[PDB]
Amino acid sequence: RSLINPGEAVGIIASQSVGEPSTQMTLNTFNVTLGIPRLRE
Amino acid sequence: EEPDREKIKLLTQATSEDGTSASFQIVEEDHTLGNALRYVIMKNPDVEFCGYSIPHPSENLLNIRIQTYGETTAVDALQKGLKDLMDLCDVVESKFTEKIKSM
Amino acid sequence: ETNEIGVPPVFAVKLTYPEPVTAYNIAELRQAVINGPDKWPGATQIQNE
Amino acid sequence: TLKYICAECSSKLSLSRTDAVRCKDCGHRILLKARTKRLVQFEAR
Amino acid sequence: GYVKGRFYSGIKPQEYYFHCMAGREGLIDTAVKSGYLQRCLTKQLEGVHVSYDNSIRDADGTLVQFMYGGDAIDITKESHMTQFEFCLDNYYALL
Amino acid sequence: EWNVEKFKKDFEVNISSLDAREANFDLINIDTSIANAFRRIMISEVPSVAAEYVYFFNNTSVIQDEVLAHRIGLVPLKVDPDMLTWVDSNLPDDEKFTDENTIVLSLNVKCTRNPDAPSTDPKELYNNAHVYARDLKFEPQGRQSTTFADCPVVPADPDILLAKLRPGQEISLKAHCILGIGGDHAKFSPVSTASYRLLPQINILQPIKGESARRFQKCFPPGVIGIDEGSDEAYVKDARKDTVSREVLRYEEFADKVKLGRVRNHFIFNVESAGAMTPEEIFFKSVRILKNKAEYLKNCPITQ
Amino acid sequence: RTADFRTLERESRFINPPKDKSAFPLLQEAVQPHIGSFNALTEGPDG
Amino acid sequence: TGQTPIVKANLYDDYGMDNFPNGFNAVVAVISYTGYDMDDAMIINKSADERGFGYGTMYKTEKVDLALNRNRGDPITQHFGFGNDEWPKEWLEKLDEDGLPYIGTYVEEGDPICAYFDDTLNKTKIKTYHSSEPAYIEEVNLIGDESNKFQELQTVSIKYRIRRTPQIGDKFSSRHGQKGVCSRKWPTIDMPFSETGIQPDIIINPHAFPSRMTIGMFVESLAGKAGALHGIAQDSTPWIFNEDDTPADYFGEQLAKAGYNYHGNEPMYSGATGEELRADIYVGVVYYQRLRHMVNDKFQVRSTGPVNSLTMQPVKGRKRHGGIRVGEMERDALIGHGTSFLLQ
Amino acid sequence: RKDVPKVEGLKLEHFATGYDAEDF
Amino acid sequence: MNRQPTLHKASMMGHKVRVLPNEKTLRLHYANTGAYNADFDGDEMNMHFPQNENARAEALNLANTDSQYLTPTSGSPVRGLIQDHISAGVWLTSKDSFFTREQYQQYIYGCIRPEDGHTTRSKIVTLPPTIFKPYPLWTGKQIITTVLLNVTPPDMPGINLISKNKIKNEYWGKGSLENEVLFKDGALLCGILDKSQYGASKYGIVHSLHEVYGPEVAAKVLSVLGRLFTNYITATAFTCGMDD
Amino acid sequence: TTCQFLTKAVLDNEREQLDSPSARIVVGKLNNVGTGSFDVLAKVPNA
Amino acid sequence: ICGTDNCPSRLWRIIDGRRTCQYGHVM
Amino acid sequence: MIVPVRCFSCGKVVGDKWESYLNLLQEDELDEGTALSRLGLKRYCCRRMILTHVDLIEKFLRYNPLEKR
Ligand SMILES: [Zn+2]
Ligand SMILES: [Zn+2]
Repeated sequence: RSLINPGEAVGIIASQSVGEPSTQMTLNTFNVTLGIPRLRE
Repeated sequence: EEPDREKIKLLTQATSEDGTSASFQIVEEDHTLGNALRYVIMKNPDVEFCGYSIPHPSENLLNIRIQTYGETTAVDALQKGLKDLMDLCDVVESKFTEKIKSM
Repeated sequence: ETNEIGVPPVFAVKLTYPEPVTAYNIAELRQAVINGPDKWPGATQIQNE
Repeated sequence: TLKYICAECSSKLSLSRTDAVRCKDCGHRILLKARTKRLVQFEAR
Repeated sequence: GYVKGRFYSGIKPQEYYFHCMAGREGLIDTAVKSGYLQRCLTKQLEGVHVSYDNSIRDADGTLVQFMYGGDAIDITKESHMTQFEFCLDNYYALL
Repeated sequence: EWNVEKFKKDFEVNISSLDAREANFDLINIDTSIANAFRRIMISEVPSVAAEYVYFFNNTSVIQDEVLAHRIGLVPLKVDPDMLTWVDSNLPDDEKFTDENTIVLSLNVKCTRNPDAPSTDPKELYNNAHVYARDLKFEPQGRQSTTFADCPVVPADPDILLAKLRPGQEISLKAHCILGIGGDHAKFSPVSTASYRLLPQINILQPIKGESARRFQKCFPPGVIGIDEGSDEAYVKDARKDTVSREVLRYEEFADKVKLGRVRNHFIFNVESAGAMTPEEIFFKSVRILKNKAEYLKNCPITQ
Repeated sequence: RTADFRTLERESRFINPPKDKSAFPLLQEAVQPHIGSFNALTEGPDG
Repeated sequence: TGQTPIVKANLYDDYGMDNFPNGFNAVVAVISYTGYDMDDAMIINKSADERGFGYGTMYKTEKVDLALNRNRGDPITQHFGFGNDEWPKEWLEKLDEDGLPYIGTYVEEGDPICAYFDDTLNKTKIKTYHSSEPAYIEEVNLIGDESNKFQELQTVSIKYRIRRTPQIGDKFSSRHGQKGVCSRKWPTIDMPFSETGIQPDIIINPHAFPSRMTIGMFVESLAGKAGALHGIAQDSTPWIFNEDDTPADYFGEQLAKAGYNYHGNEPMYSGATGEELRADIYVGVVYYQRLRHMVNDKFQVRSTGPVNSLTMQPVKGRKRHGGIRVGEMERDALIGHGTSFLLQ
Repeated sequence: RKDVPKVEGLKLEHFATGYDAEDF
Repeated sequence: MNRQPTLHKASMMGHKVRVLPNEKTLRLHYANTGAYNADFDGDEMNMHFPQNENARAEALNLANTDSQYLTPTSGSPVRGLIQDHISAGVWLTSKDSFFTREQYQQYIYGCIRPEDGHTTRSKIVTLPPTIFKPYPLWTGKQIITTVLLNVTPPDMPGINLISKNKIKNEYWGKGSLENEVLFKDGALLCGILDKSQYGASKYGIVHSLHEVYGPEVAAKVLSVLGRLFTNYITATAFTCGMDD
Repeated sequence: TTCQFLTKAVLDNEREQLDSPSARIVVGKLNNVGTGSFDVLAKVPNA
Repeated sequence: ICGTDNCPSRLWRIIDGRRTCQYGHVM
Repeated sequence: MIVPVRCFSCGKVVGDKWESYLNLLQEDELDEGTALSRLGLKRYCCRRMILTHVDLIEKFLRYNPLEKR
């Protein structure tokens, strides 16, 4: 009863699930590339 | 003469089959009468549960729920509440007139 | 309610739904038609068959 | 009573058609339209 | 830049100037700094959905995944699915 | 067990000061729900007379029409209600305003110049420079212009400044004063301030006699704490005079040796009038409104 | 004994606008780089 | 209604800022009571608003120039006033014989703001007033056309007075950067009432201060109260006070001396139940400023309005009965819910 | 550092509802 | 309802229209604040009115707000009470909070109205007092028990949950267990209620109710608690000052 | 690069099967995701 | 003049947002 | 502009006490506090009403387009 329904736009949901919380990492470092620049790479 | 029916209404969607419990809806009223009326209704030994609720400030409504024990309907408990509040006000008006003269 | 939105009466008198008239809703829509476009719940227009 | 107030000398002088848009008393090119007796309804709120 | 002063007692003029530099720096970063990143993903993934054969298929029918996360579970459901003690205490309620 | 006759046995009234404008009375052994009801009615529900429709003919003053109209509405009129009937809003203006429903107040002031030696005073330099509430002339019309013969319509406070003018400016208006309630607008509230304060209670747990008694006495207003002697304990002379500043509790020597509470049954009402009705009349009408509200519901059909 | 507001001083100045040096020189000192800059366009040394 | 701050830096007088008041001194209670005030929303007293508290007006000027088409001294077909034989019904209610409007007249969108006659069309036309906000005429100025004079003055500057009472949405702020929109105009009977008998003009929610850390407002509250009672303005110039000489202790002593609570609190009662509230509420006098912006200046509604010829889609423009754009992100969201008919 | 000067002769200017400045 | 930028589908939900007289602004409940990422700082929202039943059904059953209690990003809640209600709850559910029969019944009907379909028993059921002698008194926690007793189905048993609080036991004095949130057969027997219980926080009371009784009941509990704390903040206010 | 992708489409003599959300929006067809992932048929009694 | 089966009667009235015939119909 | 009619907070008439307040400060030479007390303003809300009043109307009136100079 916990199965994903056929028709569910998992594509948009995935990009929204990566996009929306990547707004919270707009701030700079407090060596390796982090946040949005690394996600862009 | 014509009696206005919009002022007091019985919410049949909440009224008990027995009639011991009912939700009444009064228009153009709030805390002023509301809290004073539920206080007087609560002094009744037959009233089990009583409270008042204002659905929303923008809409001119006042809801008063009266749940009683047996041998008395909620309508009777409301009628007793109004009858007692009137007498209570007479006591206040009588004592104030007397103390004005007593000065 | 947490599932509701408070709509100002300004929007309520402009935003309309095309409700087809039937036997089950003739009473509800007759009132809306009488009320007109400035009295809520009213109706701004009527589409004939 | 037709009115027009001068902006400079404050003289109340009205002028009709085919006339220079200037005060008679002094050479001023700006004229304030005066308030005449007319009903304006208001709510004291 | 070490401020010994508090906002209740006040900040010494020397301390206050230092604080202002810190405050302004916080403000500029918000103004200067996910729109295009999300737009690029959504345009390529819009079609990707769950098929009636439980597999993750693109708009054109091409298979992307054979099963969502390898188990076909809706994330908005996968919460109390490991909360076994909870489910046990509410056996008859959930049954 | 509570009876309405058992309430009559315990309920007391105490009048401290009853002036022509403000009355300070007490309501002993009554519920908060009833005391708050009268308070709410005295402010919002007791009907009063105030200007509602200002009809301007001319206004060359610095004060905008809307502002000047609003100021006239705020000016309390020394007009007793019951003399006026309630206006009906559905019928048109020609049928709406009658000699029984409306009171007319006119204002006609024109400013000019006066010759005087010159900082110079505005009453000396100009004529009719300051427009006061006393300049609102009462105009009785219709069927009854004899009912207000021994009762002229005059503002409660005449020296109220309404407008300031310079020569050339003029104010010409006809204000229509009607009957309204304080809930609709604050201009209709017959009371300046109708509020109650609960009787302060000072529960002395320890005798606290000696020099600490003199220290305890300074924590409360002068006429509150009274000391018998060095001993004989420290008593409360007049707990009513207390400001409830809690000054006694911000001292380690008294923080645990005293408690600060109230008498939930005792209410100290203070009612000041705008000038139309006496403070007693305002309280009496408040009790009469609460009774009438309960009476109207009693003789009413319970629909559905 | 305090850092009070001028009430009597204020209202008198409202009715009587000074005929001498204007009050609040700091207000004119605020526009000093603007007026001064334009003043130096004709007035001052070397025309 | 401009007011002089009780709490102020002495440099306020040095710049003679009393010549231009920017706010008003209000009874502000730091209380969570109504339930409509929370983080970015604050409550204004109804009876205060009814008494003219924070009332403002907005003046807008328009230039009606008749030189719009004519150039280089061309003969003119146009002229301020009314043409003979042709006169559409009830226009004289707004404009005077000269074609200009009566100074003081109420105008709504569609009403005539001026009248003229152009010989090229041989018809009496009018320049309409159009805005969502109704106004009153404050000033009408007739201007000479220059251009070697001679020509009659068609030209004209009209000033509109738009009255602006505080509406639900309007922003209000203390001098400490604590801005909030008007959530509701709460009635005085429903408002919490003080032991003194005062109900606050403005209600600020206590949950605003822990994140913003605007303690200047907290000391302003007990300073403003002290200065209102004793009748003395207090200096709130920065770095006047020390760690040893605290303003909370300074004005606290002043508050105790007057006969109030040292920590700036006041015993308040509920407006609804009428019972005394759990603890003493923090009340004082804070200088509040009303921000000029209307809360929703961008408030719009469209059912079926005009459309562009090429796309046949609702045209852009709030006042033009324009459409709300459903962009790529909203398209993405409607795909997201798998809600194909909402997208359609 | 000089302390902020306190105000000269500050008296009580708030009392109960039905009580004036009679008590000195 | 749409609040831009629409970064995730929760920023575009379906709301039930409630026309409120004498209004000039869109009124929104505090539970929606999280999902829209909308703060009432002069924010603007778009209202779309779909014109057919298929679009209606979609906005009422798929994109409707009730199904958005948990976000699909982490399966965590995005719905809960935000400020006054959290501060009200810490005070109302405190040991020191006691209530008389008159007070207790008022708080119940104040948030639960059978006429508005808030009840599941067609009669407001009430628990006996926690103090019988000398005076009959109800505890603050008993109000929370009574609200659940009238909003959860009668056919199903009460909720059983052992959670924790944000406020450590040390703050409530010696030997207190007020950090341990305890629900036994739908009865709050230990611990106060924080942002960690009726806020948008995972494995709290609202989330626990959501899993056992469903999304419709959890929504009812949120609206009921939301009213209770608003009414409680009206009768018993909350303030902040220099003393703090 | 709308015209560039269009050129590549024309040169391929490509058939847009209208199966992507974007393509369906372009031609006003109901999106194949969620409620559009099936068809609704009515059961009729008469032969 | 509109020209619809209906008859306009002239005196067309402009409503902001809606241009309607004084009579039968509105564009 | 001019002195407001009634105190914004409670509603006590304040408009008749403006000119009288300046007379208590000028002629009587009293302090701000004692002057307000003699006018009958004990609540701090009524106190600030007159105490904090600017009276910009006197500044505004000096511009009169109806009289020369
Ligand atoms: Zn001239
Ligand atoms: Zn006041």
